[PDB]
Amino acid sequence: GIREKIKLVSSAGTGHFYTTTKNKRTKPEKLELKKFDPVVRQHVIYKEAKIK
Amino acid sequence: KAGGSTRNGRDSEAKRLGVKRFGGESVLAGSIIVRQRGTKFHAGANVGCGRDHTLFAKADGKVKFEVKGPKNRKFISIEAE
Amino acid sequence: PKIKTVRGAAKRFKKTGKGGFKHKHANLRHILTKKATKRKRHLRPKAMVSKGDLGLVIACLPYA
Amino acid sequence: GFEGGQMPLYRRLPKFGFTSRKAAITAEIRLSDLAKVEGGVVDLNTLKAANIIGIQIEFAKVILAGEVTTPVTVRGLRVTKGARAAIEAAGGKIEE
RNA sequence: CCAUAGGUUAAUGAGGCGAACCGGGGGAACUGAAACAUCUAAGUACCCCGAGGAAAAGAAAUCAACCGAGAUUCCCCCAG
RNA sequence: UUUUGUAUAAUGGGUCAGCGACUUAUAUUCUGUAGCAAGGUUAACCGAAUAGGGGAGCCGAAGGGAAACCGAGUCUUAACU
RNA sequence: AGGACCGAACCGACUAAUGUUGAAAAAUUAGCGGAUGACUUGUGGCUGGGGGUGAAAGGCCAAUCAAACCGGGAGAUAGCU
RNA sequence: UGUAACGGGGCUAAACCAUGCACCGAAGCUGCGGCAGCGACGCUUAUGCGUUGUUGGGUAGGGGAGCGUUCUGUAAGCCUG
RNA sequence: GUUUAUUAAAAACACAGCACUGUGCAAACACGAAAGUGGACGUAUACGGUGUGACGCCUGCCCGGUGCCGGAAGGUUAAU
RNA sequence: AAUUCCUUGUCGGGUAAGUUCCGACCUGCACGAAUGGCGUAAUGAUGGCCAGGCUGUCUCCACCCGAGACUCAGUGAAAUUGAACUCGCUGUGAAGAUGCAGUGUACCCGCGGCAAGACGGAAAGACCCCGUGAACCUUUACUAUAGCUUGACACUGAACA
RNA sequence: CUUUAAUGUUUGAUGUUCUAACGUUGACCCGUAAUCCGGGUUGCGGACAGUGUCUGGUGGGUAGUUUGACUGGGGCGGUCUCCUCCUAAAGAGUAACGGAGGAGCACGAAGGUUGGCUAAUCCUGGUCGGACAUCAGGAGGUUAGUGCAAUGGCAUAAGCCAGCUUGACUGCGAGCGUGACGGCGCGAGCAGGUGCGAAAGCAGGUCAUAGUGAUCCGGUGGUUCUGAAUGGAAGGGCCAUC
Ligand SMILES: [Mg+2]
Ligand SMILES: [Mg+2]
Ligand SMILES: [Mg+2]
Ligand SMILES: [Mg+2]
Ligand SMILES: [Mg+2]
Ligand SMILES: [Mg+2]
Ligand SMILES: [Mg+2]
Ligand SMILES: [Mg+2]
Ligand SMILES: [Mg+2]
Ligand SMILES: [Mg+2]
Ligand SMILES: [Mg+2]
Ligand SMILES: [Mg+2]
Ligand SMILES: [Mg+2]
Ligand SMILES: [Mg+2]
Ligand SMILES: [Mg+2]
Ligand SMILES: [Mg+2]
Ligand SMILES: [Mg+2]
Ligand SMILES: [Mg+2]
Ligand SMILES: [Mg+2]
Ligand SMILES: [Mg+2]
Ligand SMILES: [Mg+2]
Ligand SMILES: [Mg+2]
Ligand SMILES: [Mg+2]
Ligand SMILES: [Mg+2]
Ligand SMILES: [Mg+2]
Ligand SMILES: [Mg+2]
Ligand SMILES: [Mg+2]
Ligand SMILES: [Mg+2]
Ligand SMILES: [Mg+2]
Ligand SMILES: [Mg+2]
Ligand SMILES: [Mg+2]
Ligand SMILES: [Mg+2]
Ligand SMILES: [Mg+2]
Ligand SMILES: [Mg+2]
Ligand SMILES: [Mg+2]
Ligand SMILES: [Mg+2]
Ligand SMILES: [Mg+2]
Ligand SMILES: [Mg+2]
Ligand SMILES: [Mg+2]
Ligand SMILES: [Mg+2]
Ligand SMILES: [Mg+2]
Ligand SMILES: [Mg+2]
Ligand SMILES: [Mg+2]
Ligand SMILES: [Mg+2]
Ligand SMILES: [Mg+2]
Ligand SMILES: [Mg+2]
Ligand SMILES: [Mg+2]
Ligand SMILES: [Mg+2]
Ligand SMILES: [Mg+2]
Ligand SMILES: [Mg+2]
Ligand SMILES: [Mg+2]
Ligand SMILES: [Mg+2]
Ligand SMILES: [Mg+2]
Ligand SMILES: [Mg+2]
Ligand SMILES: [Mg+2]
Ligand SMILES: [Mg+2]
Ligand SMILES: [Mg+2]
Ligand SMILES: [Mg+2]
Ligand SMILES: [Mg+2]
Ligand SMILES: [Mg+2]
Ligand SMILES: [Mg+2]
Ligand SMILES: [Mg+2]
Ligand SMILES: [Mg+2]
Ligand SMILES: [Mg+2]
Ligand SMILES: [Mg+2]
Ligand SMILES: [Mg+2]
Ligand SMILES: [Mg+2]
Ligand SMILES: [Mg+2]
Ligand SMILES: [Mg+2]
Ligand SMILES: [Mg+2]
Ligand SMILES: [Mg+2]
Ligand SMILES: [Mg+2]
Ligand SMILES: [Mg+2]
Ligand SMILES: [Mg+2]
Ligand SMILES: [Mg+2]
Ligand SMILES: [Mg+2]
Repeated sequence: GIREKIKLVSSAGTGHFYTTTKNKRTKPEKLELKKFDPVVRQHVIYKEAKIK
Repeated sequence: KAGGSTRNGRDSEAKRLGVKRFGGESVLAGSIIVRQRGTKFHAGANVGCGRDHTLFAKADGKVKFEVKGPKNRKFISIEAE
Repeated sequence: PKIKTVRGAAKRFKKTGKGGFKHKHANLRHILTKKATKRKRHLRPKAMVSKGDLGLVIACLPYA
Repeated sequence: GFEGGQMPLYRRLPKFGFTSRKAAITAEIRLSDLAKVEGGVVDLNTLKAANIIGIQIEFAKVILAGEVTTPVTVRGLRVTKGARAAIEAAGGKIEE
């Protein structure tokens, strides 16, 4: 179970987040995806943050 | 003279596959017809194929089993009703 | 003496109009990143208590 | 709730919600209860004198249930839309 | 050394018993939890001290909610 | 009596007579029955008193929602075909 | 002189038989060990229950001991008969 | 342990095969009589009365209807030297 | 010599002796909420505990583990 | 070997013959030095073996003496017990029959004896399993704790360095 | 400001001595006719010791308890959840300490879409080069491949290359399947916003079926929903998540 879990924080200022996993050994670079934000009702770039 | 064992005790649960509605059997839209692993059957008219190759009715009507194609594959279609 | 209410079932169940009981679904408290959003979306709304387990609830909740 | 040693239903299932203290001091009023007061005015102290809502109650709504056949002044209470139409049709005067 | 401790006389009172109720000082475990240790049983049983015909408490550094109530004790609700 | 199953060589009883085991209290639900009926009913207590009074209250006639709140609708949702 | 020797009282209890609803809830008969010693016995006293005492067998503590007896919690609990 | 591998006697059919007509044989079926349950239908129900079918083994267990005992009212009544 | 009164008297216990170890006296230790008492009206040639068990010849190697004793430089570490 | 499984180890002695005994060997399953090693005079109601004497222990029992047993008179129990008009055999069958089936045998009732059966009597099997039973005991099981010990504060102060 | 001294107090640390607390199971006197005790003188010790509260360690010395089930008897051994095949008797389902195998993940591309492509093996020829690298042709026709076990599928490929991308979307969900239940599964379509494609269309993770853990308790972010006189707040609730 080396594939740790992270969260994809909205860059729209909202604290909305998707949660997911990654292999931080083989993918050291940060994950950035363009996902739907249901508060703003737009597709906004999300960035990787810690699952906390 | 005590001894032995059995490395072969396991089995899984029965998944209850098969054909839920047979031919000439009136169904509602969305009704599961067949649950199956592969495409042992194939989706014909007014019949959708699920994520797990489950055949469901997209409309209302009677189930029609039929063999089509050059490979003699078994298709399921919904007749109007 | 009075019957005493099972206070956990009083914190877990609510009586509806025709006498049925609503309850929260399970499986929506943790371990949530591996579950599909469809599953969670069908677990947020309250569900009715089934006919089989409705007797144990009424036995635990005598005062409605 | 004992199911054998199986985990019973009231512990398989999660707790939810909280209890509002304001709901214990709120009440709902039929339109049929409006005639049971005297003076043709409806307050909290009038309904409590008529033994309808109870003493500790501080808030009350009037709901379209039953029917009224007399003009009644409603004062200091919330009224639903259908009860507002039935009161104003029977001659009432909803105020604050 | 004074003094004090101590000694002796005299007067008054107490002591002991007793069914329950009462106030207080200590204070279990079996059991139940389908085990068990937190918990329960239960401040129960038991022991001890003291009192009265009853005792205890008692005249707000109390509640309430911006309206107000007006010592203590007891019963029915509130409310399982 | 217990048992898949006892003439069982499975249990119990020497016999007679007497005693000997699903109760009681309070809550709750259902059925029946009786009274009143969108209302029904009082407890404490008073009372010379199984009366009458007493309607503190309880249940019901409205629900939904975690809740505020809305109300024959309400919740979910930006909004529901 | 002797925790010396043989051997009665006295103390003990190795073997056999009897007896085993006994004469006796541990004894009798025939033999047996010690018998001036770490002996034995009388009277009175002290140690109290998770405690005593024990040349130590879990032995003894009123015919009861891997925790006495009596009363109480107590109608403990018993998914067992 | 005693014939002891037709149930026995016994059987050369009183065995076997085939066919046929008889008969015996159950608490089965039928007959006669009687009780009760549940349904029909009709009456004109007195809320049960004809006819009518059919049903009636039964543990655990569920439902329905009763007998008898002691005591209280009826009862300062009735029975009883 | 002792022992399972009531199925075991023995090779079991004890024993004289030996060794280790504690104890400086208000001794250690033990019984006691405590006061106190025993040890002991004794004082290291004494007392307690443990093991062995007359006498004769002897008692060899291992301190890694677990204990105990001694150390106090460093690390860690409580209430405060 | 109070220790040795293999083992009645092998050899020797003793005996007509010795899985025991004694003495050796050592291949010590799995002795061993104060939970002492090896010897050891004396002692032991101690364990094993051998011999002499002795004898009813036995070959193989016989007779006798007494106390019962047996009979009479008197008193007078007990355990046990569903009811009994309470046979054998073969079979059957909760799988080992007085009671069933088939068959055989048997006049009714005592007394003295024996003990093969009544799965005989006595004691709700002590063995075994089970119980979310109990008790006691153990320990580097868990959680506590007496006790011992450490330090802080208090009782607790004054000076000097 | 930097760097330390002076004087003094606020004061801690270790000694140094003292006496007045405290101790005395040292002597003497009195109560006293008394080896207790108390008082007094004196000597020694001396703020030590010793007690109380708090605290760390040790602590079977003592106490309360736990120490699983299946089991061709119990123990020992093995097993306990999930997936695949057979047993399983041509719908589903179906047991044994029956026969055989796997899982407790992976992937930010190994997902989506558009476009295109089609294997294994063998034969011949051919530099190093060899049974077997790469190259060309031919037979063959999926005997291959599928991230991993088995089964069922797969050419319209679900297999293999490249481009652009994030639908590995949020709210819902008619209707069915499956379970005693908790729960698990499939799902067209709707609203919003998005990607690829000219477009029709496809996309709510992967060819499917294993890759998992209830509740409680607690943590983090968001949200006035609540907020015990009132305004806030704490705390709670709801949503996401650990
Ligand atoms: Mg949550
Ligand atoms: Mg469990
Ligand atoms: Mg307890
Ligand atoms: Mg207990
Ligand atoms: Mg319990
Ligand atoms: Mg008074
Ligand atoms: Mg005022
Ligand atoms: Mg019986
Ligand atoms: Mg049986
Ligand atoms: Mg039965
Ligand atoms: Mg049986
Ligand atoms: Mg029979
Ligand atoms: Mg018999
Ligand atoms: Mg019998
Ligand atoms: Mg039995
Ligand atoms: Mg009997
Ligand atoms: Mg009787
Ligand atoms: Mg009732
Ligand atoms: Mg009624
Ligand atoms: Mg609606
Ligand atoms: Mg002598
Ligand atoms: Mg003698
Ligand atoms: Mg002698
Ligand atoms: Mg023993
Ligand atoms: Mg005794
Ligand atoms: Mg005791
Ligand atoms: Mg005990
Ligand atoms: Mg009790
Ligand atoms: Mg009892
Ligand atoms: Mg013929
Ligand atoms: Mg007949
Ligand atoms: Mg008949
Ligand atoms: Mg008839
Ligand atoms: Mg019949
Ligand atoms: Mg019947
Ligand atoms: Mg019955
Ligand atoms: Mg009468
Ligand atoms: Mg001796
Ligand atoms: Mg003796
Ligand atoms: Mg004895
Ligand atoms: Mg003896
Ligand atoms: Mg002393
Ligand atoms: Mg020894
Ligand atoms: Mg040594
Ligand atoms: Mg060491
Ligand atoms: Mg040390
Ligand atoms: Mg430290
Ligand atoms: Mg050995
Ligand atoms: Mg041997
Ligand atoms: Mg020999
Ligand atoms: Mg011999
Ligand atoms: Mg020898
Ligand atoms: Mg040894
Ligand atoms: Mg040694
Ligand atoms: Mg020795
Ligand atoms: Mg006689
Ligand atoms: Mg008798
Ligand atoms: Mg027989
Ligand atoms: Mg006879
Ligand atoms: Mg016999
Ligand atoms: Mg005899
Ligand atoms: Mg017997
Ligand atoms: Mg028994
Ligand atoms: Mg213990
Ligand atoms: Mg078991
Ligand atoms: Mg075994
Ligand atoms: Mg099948
Ligand atoms: Mg089938
Ligand atoms: Mg793929
Ligand atoms: Mg294509
Ligand atoms: Mg080549
Ligand atoms: Mg793919
Ligand atoms: Mg796959
Ligand atoms: Mg819990
Ligand atoms: Mg607010
Ligand atoms: Mg506030």
